[PDB]
Amino acid sequence: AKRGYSFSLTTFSPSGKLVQIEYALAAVAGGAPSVGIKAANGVVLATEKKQKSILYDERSVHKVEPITKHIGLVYSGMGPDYRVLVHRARKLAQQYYLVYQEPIPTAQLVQRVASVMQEYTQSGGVRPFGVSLLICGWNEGRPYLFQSDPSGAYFAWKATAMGKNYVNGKTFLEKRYNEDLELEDAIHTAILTLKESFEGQMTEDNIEVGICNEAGFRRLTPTEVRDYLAAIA
Amino acid sequence: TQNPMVTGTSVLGVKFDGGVVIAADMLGSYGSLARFRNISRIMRVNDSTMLGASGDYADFQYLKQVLGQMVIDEELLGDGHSYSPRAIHSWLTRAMYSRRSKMNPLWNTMVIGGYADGESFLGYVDMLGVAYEAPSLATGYGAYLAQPLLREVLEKQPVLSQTEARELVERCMRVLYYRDARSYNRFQIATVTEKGVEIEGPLSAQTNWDIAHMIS
Amino acid sequence: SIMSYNGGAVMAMKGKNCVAIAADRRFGIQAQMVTTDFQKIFPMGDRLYIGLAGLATDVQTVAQRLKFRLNLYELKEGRQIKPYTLMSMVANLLYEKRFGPYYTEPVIAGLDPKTFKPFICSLDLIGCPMVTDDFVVSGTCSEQMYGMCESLWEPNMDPEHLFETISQAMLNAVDRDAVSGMGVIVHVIEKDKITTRTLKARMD
Amino acid sequence: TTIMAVQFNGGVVLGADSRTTTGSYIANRVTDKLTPIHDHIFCCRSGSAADTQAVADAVTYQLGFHSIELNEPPLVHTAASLFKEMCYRYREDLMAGIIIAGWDPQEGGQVYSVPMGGMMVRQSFAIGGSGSSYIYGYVDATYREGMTKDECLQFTANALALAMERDGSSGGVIRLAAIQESGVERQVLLGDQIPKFTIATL
Amino acid sequence: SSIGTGYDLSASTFSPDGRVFQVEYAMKAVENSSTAIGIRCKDGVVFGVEKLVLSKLYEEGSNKRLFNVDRHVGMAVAGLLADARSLADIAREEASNFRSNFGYNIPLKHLADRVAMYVHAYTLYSAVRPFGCSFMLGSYSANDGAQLYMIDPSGVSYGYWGCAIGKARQAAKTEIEKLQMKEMTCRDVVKEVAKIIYIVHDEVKDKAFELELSWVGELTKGRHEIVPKDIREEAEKYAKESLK
Amino acid sequence: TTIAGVVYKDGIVLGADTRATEGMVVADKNCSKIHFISPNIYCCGAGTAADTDMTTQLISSNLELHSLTTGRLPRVVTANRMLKQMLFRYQGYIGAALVLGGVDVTGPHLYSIYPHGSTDKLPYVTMGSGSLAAMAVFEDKFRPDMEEEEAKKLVSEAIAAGIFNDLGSGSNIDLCVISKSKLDFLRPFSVPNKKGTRLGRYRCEKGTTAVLTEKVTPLE
Amino acid sequence: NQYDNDVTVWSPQGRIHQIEYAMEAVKQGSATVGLKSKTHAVLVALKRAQSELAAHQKKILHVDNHIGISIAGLTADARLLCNFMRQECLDSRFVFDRPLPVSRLVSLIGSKTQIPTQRYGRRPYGVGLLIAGYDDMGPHIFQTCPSANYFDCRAMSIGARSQSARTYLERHMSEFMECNLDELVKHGLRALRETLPAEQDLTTKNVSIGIVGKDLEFTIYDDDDVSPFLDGLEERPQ
Amino acid sequence: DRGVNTFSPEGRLFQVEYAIEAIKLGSTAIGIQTSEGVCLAVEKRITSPLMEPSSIEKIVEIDAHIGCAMSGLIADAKTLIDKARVETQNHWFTYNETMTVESVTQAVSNLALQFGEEDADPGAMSRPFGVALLFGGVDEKGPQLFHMDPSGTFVQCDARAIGSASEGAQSSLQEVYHKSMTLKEAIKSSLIILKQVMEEKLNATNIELATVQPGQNFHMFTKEELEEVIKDI
Amino acid sequence: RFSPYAFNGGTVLAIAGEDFSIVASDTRLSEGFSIHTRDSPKCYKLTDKTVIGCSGFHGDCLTLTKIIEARLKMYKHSNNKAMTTGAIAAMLSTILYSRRFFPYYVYNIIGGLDEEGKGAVYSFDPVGSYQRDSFKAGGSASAMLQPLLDNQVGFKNMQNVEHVPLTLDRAMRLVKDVFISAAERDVYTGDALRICIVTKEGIREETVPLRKD
Repeated sequence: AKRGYSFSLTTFSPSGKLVQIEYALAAVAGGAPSVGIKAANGVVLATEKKQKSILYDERSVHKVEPITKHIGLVYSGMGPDYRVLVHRARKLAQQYYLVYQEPIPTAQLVQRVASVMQEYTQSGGVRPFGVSLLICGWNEGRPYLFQSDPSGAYFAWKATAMGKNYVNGKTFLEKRYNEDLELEDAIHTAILTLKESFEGQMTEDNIEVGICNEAGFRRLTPTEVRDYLAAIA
Repeated sequence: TQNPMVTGTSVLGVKFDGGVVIAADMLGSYGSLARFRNISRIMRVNDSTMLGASGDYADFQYLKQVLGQMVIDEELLGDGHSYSPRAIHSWLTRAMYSRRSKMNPLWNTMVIGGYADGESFLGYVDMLGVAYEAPSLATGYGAYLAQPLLREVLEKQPVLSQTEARELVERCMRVLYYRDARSYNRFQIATVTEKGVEIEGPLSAQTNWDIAHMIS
Repeated sequence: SIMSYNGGAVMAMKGKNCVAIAADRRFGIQAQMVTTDFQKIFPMGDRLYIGLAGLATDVQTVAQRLKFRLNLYELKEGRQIKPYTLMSMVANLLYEKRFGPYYTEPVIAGLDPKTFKPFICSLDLIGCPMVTDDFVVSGTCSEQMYGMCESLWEPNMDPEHLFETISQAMLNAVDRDAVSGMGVIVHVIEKDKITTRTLKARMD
Repeated sequence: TTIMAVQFNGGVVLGADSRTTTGSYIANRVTDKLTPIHDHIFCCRSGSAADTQAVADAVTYQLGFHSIELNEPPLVHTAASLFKEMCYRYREDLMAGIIIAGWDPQEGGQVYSVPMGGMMVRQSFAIGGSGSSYIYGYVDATYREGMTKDECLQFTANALALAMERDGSSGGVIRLAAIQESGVERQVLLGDQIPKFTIATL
Repeated sequence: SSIGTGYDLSASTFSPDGRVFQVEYAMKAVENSSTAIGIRCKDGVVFGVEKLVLSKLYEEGSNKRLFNVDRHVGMAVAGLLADARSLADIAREEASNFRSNFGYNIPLKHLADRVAMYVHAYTLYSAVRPFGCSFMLGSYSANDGAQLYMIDPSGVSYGYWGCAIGKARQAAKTEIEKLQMKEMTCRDVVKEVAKIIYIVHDEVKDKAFELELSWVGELTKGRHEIVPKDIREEAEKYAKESLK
Repeated sequence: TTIAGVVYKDGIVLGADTRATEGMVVADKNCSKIHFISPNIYCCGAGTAADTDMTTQLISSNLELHSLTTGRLPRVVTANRMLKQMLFRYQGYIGAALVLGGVDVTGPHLYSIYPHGSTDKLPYVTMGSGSLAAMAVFEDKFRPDMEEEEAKKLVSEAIAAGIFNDLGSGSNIDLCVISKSKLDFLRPFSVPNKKGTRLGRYRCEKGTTAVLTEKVTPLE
Repeated sequence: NQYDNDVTVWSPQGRIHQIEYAMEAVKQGSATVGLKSKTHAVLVALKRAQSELAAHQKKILHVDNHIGISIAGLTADARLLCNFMRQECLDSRFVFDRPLPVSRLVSLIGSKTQIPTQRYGRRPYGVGLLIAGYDDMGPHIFQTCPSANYFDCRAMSIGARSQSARTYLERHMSEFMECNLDELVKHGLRALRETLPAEQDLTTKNVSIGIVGKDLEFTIYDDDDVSPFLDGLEERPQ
Repeated sequence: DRGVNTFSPEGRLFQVEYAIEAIKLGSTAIGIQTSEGVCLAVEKRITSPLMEPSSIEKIVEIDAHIGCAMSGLIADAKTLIDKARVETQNHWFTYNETMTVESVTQAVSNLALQFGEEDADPGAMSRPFGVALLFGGVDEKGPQLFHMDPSGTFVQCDARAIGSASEGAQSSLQEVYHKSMTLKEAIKSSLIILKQVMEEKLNATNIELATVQPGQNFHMFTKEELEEVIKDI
Repeated sequence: RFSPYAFNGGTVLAIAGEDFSIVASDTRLSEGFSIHTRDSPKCYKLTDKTVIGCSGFHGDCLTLTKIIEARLKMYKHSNNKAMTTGAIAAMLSTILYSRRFFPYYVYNIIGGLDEEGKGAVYSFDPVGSYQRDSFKAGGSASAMLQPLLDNQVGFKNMQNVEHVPLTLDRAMRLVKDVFISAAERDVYTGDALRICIVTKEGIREETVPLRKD
């Protein structure tokens, strides 16, 4: 038989900072690098997918996960915590579709997912998520890119970096980003900014990349990755 | 149970000198159809007590499961205490009434027979919760035909032997086969004594049909 | 009949680039008329209207609870509601009460924002949406309204021609119904203007 | 609807018709009323089509988990008890007459009959459904003690053919099933394959 | 095997080396209590527990460490007797629910698995503490045969040919290994079960003890019963004779 | 309402009418009765119109949630079990009669689901008001392993039989052909009935209606 | 020091300190003696007073016609446990129409007292009881403790300075079985006298006796009712 | 830090033992049982002369035959007295009779150790009542007096004193009380002991007095009626 | 469908005096047209000063008596007192009203002695309303006994009578005569009459045979 705690584990420090969220932001910082770029024509999400032992089956578990026909997710930090956030995002997208009969807007999904992330920073006997989320989507003739951090806040981005050396990524992205980029050119800079902190030569099994446009969100096949990966397309 | 499906008819019971005897036919009638012609309606509760039930047979199997377990659970302890015939009857009175008050009753009419402390016990339980003690008991159509025959002999002789009580029941079961449409000529004889509970197998009452010729 | 207790009739019609919605104004219990000025058509977003016909309580209750969900939708999302979105919102609201429904048959009429396209639909008491390109009717004199709309309606109609069509389709159908009448209000919805007219009708 | 299960030495023989009616119209003239629960356990369905199918799937789920947990082949008595516990607890809500017949390596061929009441009893043969009421005379007269497998197949096929002949709710096609240690073998007797019995004519 | 500045206070807390100390301290409670033995023969299982008499004022047959879970299942407990009776009641209820659902008597291999899951459920949370009791289960059937199982405070169940739990379980197991219990009849086994108990028992450290033995096999037709007074005195006479 | 489904060599052909009635009066002339479940399974609907829509949308929502978690195409048996267990739980109060049909990795599977919760697996099934007329066409002209165009002709004749004979059915014939590689959703397959165009125009002249009060509100 | 706060916390030795701390509560309360013969079960209890001006505490409680108890420790925990014992006896008589056996009732106490000793936030019942009862098996004397473990005893005494009473009952244990009702009560109070110091002894104001058996139901004797039992005493040894 | 139901090495609960320490801070109350009736006396303890003396009522009636004096935390007492007043009316409704003083005291004693954290109702107690009560009334057995404490140990008393100077007042009551005294002597004696232990001098507005007798109902002594017994200083 | 109630008959009578209380009832238990048993007394003793009677549905009678017996002990444990006749009568009123919407098909008559030592008889209805009276008859033959009780005991409708107080010897004769008259006309009353006498000494029981047909 079990009971369940009713008291919050995340509390305010004498300085005025929520200590558990501060350390949750440190968990994502030590995770695998992930980048997202909006290019007006479409959104591109790329992440480091290092299997390390080669005995691992690469195609079995994916880091880039689809939520609906036009929305996808990429993360940095802990795997198990992200997987729960995928299922919750997938469920919230379906609940919206049953009521309004319209595909969920990207900004509207993020607001609902961030509310769940806020809940775990205030509810009894639970720790915050150690995951920062990258949400991409296409609606109203416009591409979207959002960031959802452990606290429950959300930011709209043109281009952003996560995981290890994210500060080095963000400084590299602002030099590399342009207005009115092409979707196929956006994949080039996304796979290049990930190579800034990688060290062990990139193969089509080493990274995972997903694109989102007017046709919808889909994960790129290893054959499509191999074409882009050999320095040039 | 709101509507009974497979039902058993009359159950007899009469106490003699040094024990009680209970009899019931092995028939489970489905409305007018006699579907199951070989089912046990009389059970052994423990070592001194026995039970015979009328009405819905599916409801009886549930009581066979509960009372069966209650005896087993008591025998696990082995503290020297056992359920008396009066205790089983008192439980059954309280259990049938409880489900009556819930508006979901067990469609049953029981005859409790037992022998403890040198005393013979015979109890009756309705589906509503009506209970009493009687020297002779009969259920269903037995209360209309077999009971008058039981009360007649007990008026002349209150204390009967094991042989006299046995042939009395066999005489009552013959009449029940003549005038009850849901009865069958295959019954079990269950008897409690100081030695224990004993139930005999298939037994048929001999019937006379000589009155079929003397119409004209 | 539960629907025939208070009476009422609601009609919607399609034109070229305009939508028209008309309803009777009678509020009465069974046979006795009570109020001449009763609102049945409710604004939902400058260029989208809903007309409710059936039980007078459920007409007002649904309109209030739909406005409750409308404003929250327009605050969470930085956009005005779509006609298809509202249709599904009414369908969801009514189906929540499946085994105890609001005795009213909603009719939505209005133009699609940003895309200027006309839209009309009608729903059941339990919330079953159906889209048409011609007309949708609800009320006690449903059969009377069908007979007028099947003969008068034309494919492409201008705001002035659509007004004359929906007005005559209501007036004549209402005059054959005992529980409906006492004036007919018409809302003609255009991209530039909303024209509201109260027609001269029989007061018996 | 007519369902039948006869027990022999090596196992059991099951038989059922294929007609399911909603009033006077036949919704399905080729219904499979012999539902498998386990490897050697089968059941016969009669009554409400929605009720019989829902309980059968529930017992398959309950016994399936039971067989793995005990790490032994399931008993026929165990499978019949799971039908008993559902038909008795919800006797006022369900309209079902299930005959459970199968084989286990402990006891062998077994036939259990669970009617609408919710009771359970083991029988040598069991008949159920609306069409069974027409063959109570035939089965009682033709049944011989100690019949072989091939004799039980003929015994079930003849009784079903006579029931489908008279009953309006019964008809269609005969579906047979034989279960033993070797496994389960099923055969279907078609329109011309049905045992013909002469029609009374002057 | 020392760290205790935290890590050992809650059962839902792991230690740096990866150990749950709350379960281990409950295993210390069963080591402090007297030895409970039970061996499996060719045609059944015989139990034997040394019951330490704390005071001569207590009646003969008080504080029973032998329980009847089912009419065919026996139970021999060791450790804290408070938790022992509660685990017996849960086992009795589990055996009761099996007969109510399926009809036949519960197999011991399934019964031991179901109760061990209940024992393990108390080793996961901070709201509840693990049982400070280890117990043995034994039954005999015509199809299943002789079976013996043991469940420890953590919730681990294993089959045994001969098992002992208590004070000197290591000293007891060395004496069981000498016995050929795979060939021996359970009637001669009772003498050997009582023998090991007397050897294991400490006279200079502990006070006077009372012997309790149990049947479950072909001789008792499958039913778990207490050893009759005729055989119990015969077993005690055999054990005291070879004490020299 | 006349809905039907058939199993041919390559896949499944599903058929439906377009008439939706309120009592004994036609409410909708063109109504979609073939419903989307998954990119490989479609389901026809009959009985209560609101109950058919909401039950379909919930199963389609659950299977999309199911297919994304598994990472592969959903099965017809999964669609069947979800509809079977839900309708049984409500004891037939949700009046939804559904003809389920789709193509799996196992093959083509067709189901007929009743509001009470009973399901039947058959090569051909008919449900609705004009199901009696539609079944008679199948019981006369159906043959195992038939061609795609031959199966399309078989269902269209079955739906038409329910259209002309049954008063509950009418207007257009909708077809849905699902195979192993191709999915054809023919919305208007056949239009056997049409309105006899009005030769007498009843167009109301501008200013024939009397107006009491007028108010104009400008918009952006 | 760090393990003696909750019942859920185990000691490295393999002990629960909170249960052991609850055992000390029984030692704080005044002594009571419980003994049985072959036909009768007698409870003799010593009463304590906060002041000479205040009346003495109730030490013997009535549970049923055949079952009675004498409590030692916490008063509120005693009455709470007594209400459970009263209800269980009433439930058996309501259903089975027979007096509930003592062996059954004591087992029910060992089931209820076990629950709080294993759950967080809950505490053990800080009261020790001596249960006297008569059934089909004869007279019974049972001992229940803060720990769910219960004892079936020939004669037992628990409370403050109960060691002196415990030694006396051991030396005369063989005499109780063939002892009659009158003398068997004298044995109970004689053990209770040994607990008290040399100067003070038994009086009509501080002695309660509860007798149950074959002849009579459970009855509690108070002030003037206890005088026939006190008159005819052996007097205190030096 | 420990729980509310924690046992000491001595063998008693901390929260109960600390509740007894809370009474030693409250005002002193003296009750005397006599064959002619039971009297109850208490000091009001007025902090400021601006406060109304009639507002402080430490003696309150439960029924027409039972009165009670309270000490310690006055706020906690008003909850216990309210429970006692309901229990007497619940017994009157069911049995058509008046409860004995012992029965009423036992009913309040049931709510003694009804406190805890886990396995309790949302509206359950967290701490014991830090109140000593003196139930004094007349029933079928005559005039009776009972004393109750936080532990729930209720006992009959001939003369009992509880409060700040309870230990000093108890020794003074032992030297005066006997079995054959009168009610007028019991009233006279209680005033002499009370004026010795009080910080301020005895006055009619300073103290509160009430008597219960077999003749007539519970009577509260008014300012004028006190003057007859106050004049005997 | 299913009826939870059944009519079992039986008539219970009680007369109060100055120092005694008589409660009497027939021993017949029947259903429809058949007799279940000939030995089933409706009068039952609760305490040394109280005897209760039950008529109507026997299933409710058996359960209610066991509820009172359980409540008698619960009062005895808490209050340390034997429950008085007036307190039991007040308690039964609340027990019968707790089952207001599912009432007991039961007619109770409590007869015993009050606090002073005088005869007291309380009459109950199926719902709980009660009053104290000198005499009351309830059951199947209640309409047969009452008019004779109104005449002989109440001294009604007669002009010049001395008004003699009730005595035990005359009241015992009055009970035996009315049940003989009830057995001749009411089919539910017969077999044997059991009389319970509540005095300051104790409880007396006497059995007198009746018409068995």
